Amino acid sequence: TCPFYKKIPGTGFTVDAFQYGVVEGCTAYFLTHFHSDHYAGLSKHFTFPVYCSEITGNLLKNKLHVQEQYIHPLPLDTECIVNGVKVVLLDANHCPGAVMILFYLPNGTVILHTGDFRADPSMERSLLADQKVHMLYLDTTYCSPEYTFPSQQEVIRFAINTAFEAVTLNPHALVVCGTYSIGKEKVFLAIADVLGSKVGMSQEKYKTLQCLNIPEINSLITTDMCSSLVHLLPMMQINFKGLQSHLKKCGGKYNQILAFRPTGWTHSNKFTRIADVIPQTKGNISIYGIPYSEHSSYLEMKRFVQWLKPQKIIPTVNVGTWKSRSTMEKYFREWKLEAGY
Ligand code: NI
Repeated sequence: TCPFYKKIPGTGFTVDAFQYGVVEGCTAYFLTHFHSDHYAGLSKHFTFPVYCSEITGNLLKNKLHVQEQYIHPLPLDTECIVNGVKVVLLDANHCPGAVMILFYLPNGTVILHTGDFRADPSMERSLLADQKVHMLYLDTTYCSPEYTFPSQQEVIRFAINTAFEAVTLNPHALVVCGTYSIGKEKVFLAIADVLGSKVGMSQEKYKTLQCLNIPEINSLITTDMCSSLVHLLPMMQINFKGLQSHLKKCGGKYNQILAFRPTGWTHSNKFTRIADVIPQTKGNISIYGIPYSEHSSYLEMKRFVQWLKPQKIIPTVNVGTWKSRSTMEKYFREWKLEAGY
């Protein structure tokens, strides 16, 4: 059954609630973004209204075959009325098409649901600046001070400089990037751009990227693996065995692989700066784990919530253990005492 933190009180609405069958009393289902833990359950057989961004709606239609008559895309930054209730979609700074949802309840209560997000000061000058928020349904993925990582721009600078140096030293090196979902496209796009290549990938991944409104994509991506020296592979193949096997398939065009595995946070963040990151190497294969996150660091999260000053916080991540819930609640009270709300 649908958990309480997916239900918006005072409405008929749910958020990211497709894996529970028909939800009792739900008249409209919102989807914040196209990640499988959130869309799980959607198909051609779904016959209730789904509200989402334009990009998420293109993905629903083409990848899951949801019928067009049930897809209700909404423009961003625009007040819309859904089943009698004013809503706004805002950019979440997560993966392509990902949104936060502002609900203006009939009784005067204002609710923000972040979906998954990477908090940023730029959000302090969106339509959030203009009213009070009573309830915040918060992506608490990295809600503890140990979770530190660099800016996405510093991680991309490292990746571009590493790839450009390796291929300039050896024009016969191949670059490989791992993926398993949408998001983190800057990693493979910025490396291809510095090297003067397109990114080569499977037909299924190409189809997924063509759903995304990224300008000049016919320009950066391809299914012709032979024409490309940046290849995208499933994340499970980014290991010495899978990479050795890929290099055989390339028919003697290449004699070295440099690979990237974008992860979120890992514990080597506690000890090493991005500048000082080194690979794992076996023979002519080197693998870099790079901390490219599409979720808030602790500090970014704390800044956003201290600016917003909500009256009540509802965590949507790490809710399954008493120790996780108690730790998160202790941090929310510190933040509130420090900032004075
Ligand atoms: Ni996500």
